[PDB]
Amino acid sequence: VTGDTDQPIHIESDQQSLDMQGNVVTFTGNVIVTLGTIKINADKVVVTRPGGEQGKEVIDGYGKPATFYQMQDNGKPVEGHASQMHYELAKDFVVLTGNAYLQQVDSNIKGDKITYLV
Amino acid sequence: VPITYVNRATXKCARY
Repeated sequence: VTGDTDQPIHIESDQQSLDMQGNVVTFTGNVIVTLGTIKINADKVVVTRPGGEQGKEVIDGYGKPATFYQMQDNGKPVEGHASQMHYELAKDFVVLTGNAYLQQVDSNIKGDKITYLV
Repeated sequence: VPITYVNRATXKCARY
């Protein structure tokens, strides 16, 4: 028998454009990120790796504009918007930039640049 | 393993 081997994160694209002069990939369409009890969506995603030894993946995405969505067991889902949104995988963390809105279960926040949790 | 993804064009999926 043969088939799949591993799916640690699920990812889909409508249109990919690969850099045949170098290495970078442009993503376009409705790119999804699945990670635990959060998701992200964009048109634009870019993939970069600024350090080989420590396997240092990083991505970002925007234009949709990029949003968070979270589904919560206690019946309190949460979301937010930004002009820019980055996922520094090699730093365990996420940042919003430009007109960053987040709603928490308690209140909302709206500003320049806002930190987010996994 | 490398990055892998499905496509709304190809239907079949691929590695990067």
